[PDB]
Amino acid sequence: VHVAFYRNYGKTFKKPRRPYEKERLDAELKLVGEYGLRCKRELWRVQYALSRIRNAARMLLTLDEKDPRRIFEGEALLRRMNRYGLLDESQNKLDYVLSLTVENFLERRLQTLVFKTGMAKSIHHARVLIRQRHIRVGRQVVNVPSFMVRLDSQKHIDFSLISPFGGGRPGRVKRKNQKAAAK
Amino acid sequence: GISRDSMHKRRATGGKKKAWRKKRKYELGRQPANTKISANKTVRRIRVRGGNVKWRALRLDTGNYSWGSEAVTRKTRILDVVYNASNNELVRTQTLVKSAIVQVDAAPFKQWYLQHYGVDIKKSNHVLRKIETRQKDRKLDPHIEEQFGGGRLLACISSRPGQCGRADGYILEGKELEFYMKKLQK
Amino acid sequence: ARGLKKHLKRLNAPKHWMLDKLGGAFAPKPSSGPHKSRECLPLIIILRNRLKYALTYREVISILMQRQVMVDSKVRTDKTYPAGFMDVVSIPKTNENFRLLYDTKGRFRLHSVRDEEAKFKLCKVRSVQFGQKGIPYLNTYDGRTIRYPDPLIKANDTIKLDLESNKIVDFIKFDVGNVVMVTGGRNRGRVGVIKNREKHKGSFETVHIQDALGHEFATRLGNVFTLGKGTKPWVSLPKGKGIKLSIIEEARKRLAAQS
RNA sequence: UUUUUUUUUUUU
RNA sequence: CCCGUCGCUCCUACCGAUUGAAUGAUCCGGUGAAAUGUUCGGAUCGCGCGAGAAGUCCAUUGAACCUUAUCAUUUAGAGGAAGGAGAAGUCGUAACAAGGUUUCCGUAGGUGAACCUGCGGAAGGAUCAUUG
RNA sequence: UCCGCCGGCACCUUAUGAGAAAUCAAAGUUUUUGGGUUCCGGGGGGAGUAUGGUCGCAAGGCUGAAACUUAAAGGAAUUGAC
RNA sequence: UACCUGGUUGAUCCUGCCAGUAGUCAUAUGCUUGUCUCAAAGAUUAAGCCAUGCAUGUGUAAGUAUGAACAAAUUCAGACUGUGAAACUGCGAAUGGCUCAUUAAAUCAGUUAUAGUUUGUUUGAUGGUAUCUACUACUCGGAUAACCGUAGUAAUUCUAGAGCUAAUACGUGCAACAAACCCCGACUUCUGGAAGGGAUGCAUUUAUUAGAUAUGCGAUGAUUCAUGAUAACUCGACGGAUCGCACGGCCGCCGGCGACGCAUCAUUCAAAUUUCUGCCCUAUCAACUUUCGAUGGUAGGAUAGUGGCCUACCAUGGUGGUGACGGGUGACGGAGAAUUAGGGUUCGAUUCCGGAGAGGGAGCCUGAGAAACGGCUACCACAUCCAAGGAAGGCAGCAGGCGCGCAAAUUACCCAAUCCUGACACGGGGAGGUAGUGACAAUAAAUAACAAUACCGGCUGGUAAUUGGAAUGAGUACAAUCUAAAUCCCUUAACGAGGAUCCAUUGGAGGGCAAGUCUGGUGCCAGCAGCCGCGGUAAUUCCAGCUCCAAUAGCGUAAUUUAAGUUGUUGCAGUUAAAAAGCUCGUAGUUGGACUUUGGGAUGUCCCGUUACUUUGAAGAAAUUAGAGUGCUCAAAGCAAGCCUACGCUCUGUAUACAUUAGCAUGGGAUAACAUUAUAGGAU
Ligand SMILES: [K+]
Ligand SMILES: [K+]
Ligand SMILES: [K+]
Ligand SMILES: [K+]
Ligand SMILES: [K+]
Ligand SMILES: [K+]
Ligand SMILES: [K+]
Ligand SMILES: [K+]
Ligand SMILES: [K+]
Ligand SMILES: [K+]
Ligand SMILES: [K+]
Ligand SMILES: [K+]
Ligand SMILES: [K+]
Ligand SMILES: [K+]
Ligand SMILES: [K+]
Ligand SMILES: [K+]
Ligand SMILES: [K+]
Ligand SMILES: [K+]
Ligand SMILES: [K+]
Ligand SMILES: [K+]
Ligand SMILES: [Mg+2]
Ligand SMILES: [Mg+2]
Ligand SMILES: [Mg+2]
Ligand SMILES: [Mg+2]
Ligand SMILES: [Mg+2]
Ligand SMILES: [Mg+2]
Ligand SMILES: [Mg+2]
Ligand SMILES: [Mg+2]
Ligand SMILES: [Mg+2]
Ligand SMILES: [Mg+2]
Ligand SMILES: [Mg+2]
Ligand SMILES: [Mg+2]
Ligand SMILES: [Mg+2]
Ligand SMILES: [Mg+2]
Ligand SMILES: [Mg+2]
Ligand SMILES: [Mg+2]
Ligand SMILES: [Mg+2]
Ligand SMILES: [Mg+2]
Ligand SMILES: [Mg+2]
Ligand SMILES: [Mg+2]
Ligand SMILES: [Mg+2]
Ligand SMILES: [Mg+2]
Ligand SMILES: [Mg+2]
Ligand SMILES: [Mg+2]
Ligand SMILES: [Mg+2]
Ligand SMILES: [Mg+2]
Ligand SMILES: [Mg+2]
Ligand SMILES: [Mg+2]
Ligand SMILES: [Mg+2]
Ligand SMILES: [Mg+2]
Ligand SMILES: [Mg+2]
Ligand SMILES: [Mg+2]
Ligand SMILES: [Mg+2]
Ligand SMILES: [Mg+2]
Repeated sequence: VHVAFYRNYGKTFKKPRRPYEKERLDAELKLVGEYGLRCKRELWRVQYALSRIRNAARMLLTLDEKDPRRIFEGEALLRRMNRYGLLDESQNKLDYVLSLTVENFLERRLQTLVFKTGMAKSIHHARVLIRQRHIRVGRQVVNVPSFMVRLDSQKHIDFSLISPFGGGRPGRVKRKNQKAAAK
Repeated sequence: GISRDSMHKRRATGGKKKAWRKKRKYELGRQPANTKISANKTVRRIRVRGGNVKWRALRLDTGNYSWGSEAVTRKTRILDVVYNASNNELVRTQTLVKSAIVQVDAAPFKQWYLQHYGVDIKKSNHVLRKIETRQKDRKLDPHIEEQFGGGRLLACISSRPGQCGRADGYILEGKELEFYMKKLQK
Repeated sequence: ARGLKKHLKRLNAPKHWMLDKLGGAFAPKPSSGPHKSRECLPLIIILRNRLKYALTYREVISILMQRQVMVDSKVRTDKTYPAGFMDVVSIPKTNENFRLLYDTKGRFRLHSVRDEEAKFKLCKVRSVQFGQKGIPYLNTYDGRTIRYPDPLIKANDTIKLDLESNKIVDFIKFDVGNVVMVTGGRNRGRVGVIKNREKHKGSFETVHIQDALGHEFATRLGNVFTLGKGTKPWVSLPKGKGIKLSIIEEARKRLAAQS
């Protein structure tokens, strides 16, 4: 027996059933370009997560209103959606979960947030800044654009303290140019 | 060796069973003792499952036999084998197995009867009184009395000589004695 | 197999031990002792996993070989010694006395007890019969044998045993109206009072127990341990007092505590 | 109510 | 538009002398190592006794082999005979129109080939119809 | 001769029915799917062939494969051509 | 998470399949491949064969030291009391690891039973008669290892003599001392009691007896059960001739804490057997089993124990269209995996559970436990060495090699973690872990971002191997960190980007199906094309250039699911598309008309034979699935972790749900099935 064998893993996306739907392709390209995604796999992963959440909500809504399982899991799901900013306090019913779109999840990406608060001139600039270790959520440097920012952590986004845009120690290019200009 | 498993047997429907494992040591069997009557006593020691002990009697001469009516047990000598229900051949070979009918020496029981009832089949006053008191309920089966004349008593072996190494038993009485006497009179 | 198994795979360890899936390929196999393997808590788990005195297997062995841990007032140096229900675990160096009791979720909990409460334990009687020479005796479900027991004591009763003298100082008859704790099944660790007993010839007996909050549950006779006479247990119960809380109320309490 | 057999391959 | 024999190439199986062959499992009978139990035996060792090796006797378990037969899985075979496929082969014109003898089913016989004929049947007919 | 009832072989009209239609008053009461029950088909060929069994005097009957081959074969109806 | 599209025609509506589309914790192969985190990996064909190395040994104060072993002491005495190799003794090696050949009510799952047995060990209790006339118990006897010295052989943990000496080895033996009970019993103030003697521990064997309960006497649903008493029996491996620490109280006698060991019961760790129900295809398998056990009975033998398990005698039984028996399986079973309207279909060699095997059979010793194979014995098949006389074998263990194939990695390091084992806190562990190979599978994620200028389209956007400076990791490397030691990751001095050559690929561009009536070549050739079709001198289809499209560090190609209402129970068809036997009878099977207590008054409550079925409950390994909590930077994951820096706290958490059939218990009595009714032999 190899103990590593007991670790489990799972897939995070599925390929489209019909590869060459023109309307689907146009919509997907529009979303990818708007949010600066690297490929269709990221969009399909977000769609997979949204489908899972919507299926859970739909399953719960089938149960009786007084069912303890429905109460427990619905509260858990609503709290989860509220923590990540998907739903507003007024949106306090499982029904509003079914009205969630891929755009709602995409708007919670660290890349989209970094672009929106004004730390980047463009969504692609936000991507390159994040992957280059210039952004931190709290006191932790984050380099994953897919990072889903919670409501509480949204206001803590700032430049990394060890980066040129957040502290001192300019980049290697600037240091090299300064050294060259010293002569 | 000898095996007690059911693998080799047929199914209750009559179909054949195909082997799926070898013989196991926990379902073994061993050879019979085939104990006999001989002055050369020979009992073998067997180491069995769990480290326990069994006694294999090859030849026995004496046994521990009890008189049920009198509640007396004495060690006497086994004379011969007269009847065996399982197999007639076991009588010719004088095999000693449980439930076999044998003749045993009556001398110890005759001595006990003489000492207890003061009857053959100095003494103090108290002993005489005791014997007289015992004489009121002195009732003896006539068949046992006729047996005592020849010095031999019919008995049944109640022990398993091949397992415990002893040919113990009890003296036939009443209906059982009549049954076996009738079966022997032929 | 050709004989006794000496190993226990980690996935095959009882779930109430709460062993990590990736911690290793093996779990401590309980040794022979007063308690069954599935219904015990080896000292290695207590010292390493629970109390965290030892960070490793070797540290557990080192601690135990100093003769610093006592079970039922007797020093035990066996790491896999099976310590089970109602047992007393004492560490004189740290002035710690523990009693092994089931929590509402059915897992062994090291319940800290006072010095006075650490001098006795409860036992459940299996049967009473005559030994050699006609001497009566009874045996408990923790492997103990006691000669010349009180004639009133019978099977399924609870006896208060003084560890210092190893003598029965009191006993509780199994009857309706007694507070009991369930030691097996899905209801293990719950505490309530017996309501009625159903007896079926040639079959297990059913016991109906009512929780302090009015909740009702039923279990088999062998899973019921009497804790006192009436409604007051003879020993201090762990936190929660054997009251099973539904997941909804547990979540409500957790959310209230968060704020 | 005499007699009347046959039409290379692909494609338009 | 279309049917068959005949003619060419290739492919797939089928039958088949060879009292064919191999493997596995059971069936009949026989021999039978080793071990165990039993009988005899007594090199030798300790105090007339006790222990006791080689060997030997009969049984039990029984490998392995030989004989008979039956199933299961493979496999060789001179030769024979089927089907299929392949742009532009030969002879007819059997089926499609009443296809020029309406077509077809069963059965029997006969012809290079399609097929023809006899008996009874069906319309899926070329007639839903003569109280005329 | 007239009026009725039951049972039978059929016929005519009709769709509120069904159906791919041709047609069907049972081929209806079927995605609004369920009265009971027997048999039996699963693209076209190879093939009702091989093999085994069984019945038969025989002719043959019953039971009945596979390898391989193939994109259609086929049903109803429409227009044209003949 | 309830979905379809191309293809029969001149066109149409169908049947129907072929093709396409998507999936596989699914294998293989092709091309390509920068980073991080996970992770399968000689199962498939050959349970085929194996060179070499390793994988099982083991020591505490507490069994046995005179190494001619080392060290410290002793000037005089000392049996030894420091380390101790070797060796004897004890224990272990029946666990673990590997594989899936055999095996189709068999293994196995759930659910039962042992009142039908064995169980080293752990835990709790319990041990009373031995010599009786020998007469050590202040302590019995004979050997052997290591050692030493004569060796044999080509040779092996192959082997013979000789000289010593130990025990918790071997064999013996007092076993500290009693009472009570029972039998015989001289003697006797004799319905009595009495000296003396026998028996009497625990265990075995057989008998007799008690073990009640509509003035004592235990347990179960149920036992002549637990247990007591008597008579005896057995040539009983039992009832301590053992060891370490300390060092004390009375007047030599007593005395503590332990170790090891023997026996009994209970318990724990388990096994063996066992109850009910359940398994794929096949009738081109309908009868099978019974000399020589088949079904049952009696009595025995054997077994740990039940049992035709075996023997003797007896009887003729046992299974079967509700499919026996026979055959196939590229069949170990299960937990589970893939796909998901629901129902279903397909898979399950492989890490957890159970079984089996160690080249094929068979037999067996040791032991608590094995029909053991890193044990032995024999045969069969292979096969190494030989001095030819003999001698040694078992990788479906870890590596590795040959072979086979479409098809699968290093002859590495370590006991640091998990745990196991031994005399043992310490040794050992190819179990297990680390690292190497590794595009099986899975997770995150680079290959550029921003301004100026010039072009374009409406301050606003798009393009430019034009200009400009900024950013950064791939790489590299001090250092620290990691680690059993290394390595990797994380962190980070000094370097590291303009055609940012630090250069993204795999398939396509007629339709299905996203993307060219572009250019050159070929000319039914070469070729493409899953299908329909392209190519015959103006080819959107071939070979190329350009451009374009899809996915993207991935993509193409060659069993199985969906789509398939094309296997149809839910839910298909049978006039003409494939299809209802020529007709009737008929046993199994399936199915089967109606009818038996309703209502009001009131208020869950009062008044006028056996099953199916349904409700509820218990119990029903984990892992996997669903699911609660939790910022491993995110995620796949994992079972963590959080406040504050208190010499701490949260009793920190480590929930919950699901689970066919069959079994157990419970409420209901509609719908159903089986049985019964009137010759009254009926009820009372
Ligand atoms: K052509
Ligand atoms: K004709
Ligand atoms: K015609
Ligand atoms: K001719
Ligand atoms: K695997
Ligand atoms: K040894
Ligand atoms: K052993
Ligand atoms: K079972
Ligand atoms: K009683
Ligand atoms: K099964
Ligand atoms: K038996
Ligand atoms: K019998
Ligand atoms: K099996
Ligand atoms: K042993
Ligand atoms: K190997
Ligand atoms: K270790
Ligand atoms: K296409
Ligand atoms: K040209
Ligand atoms: K051209
Ligand atoms: K094309
Ligand atoms: Mg094993
Ligand atoms: Mg012509
Ligand atoms: Mg013609
Ligand atoms: Mg003509
Ligand atoms: Mg004609
Ligand atoms: Mg067909
Ligand atoms: Mg479907
Ligand atoms: Mg056409
Ligand atoms: Mg197999
Ligand atoms: Mg069964
Ligand atoms: Mg035991
Ligand atoms: Mg008894
Ligand atoms: Mg018997
Ligand atoms: Mg399996
Ligand atoms: Mg296989
Ligand atoms: Mg494997
Ligand atoms: Mg296993
Ligand atoms: Mg084995
Ligand atoms: Mg082999
Ligand atoms: Mg062998
Ligand atoms: Mg073997
Ligand atoms: Mg081996
Ligand atoms: Mg082994
Ligand atoms: Mg591979
Ligand atoms: Mg991958
Ligand atoms: Mg590149
Ligand atoms: Mg297109
Ligand atoms: Mg051209
Ligand atoms: Mg081209
Ligand atoms: Mg159909
Ligand atoms: Mg037709
Ligand atoms: Mg037809
Ligand atoms: Mg017909
Ligand atoms: Mg018929």
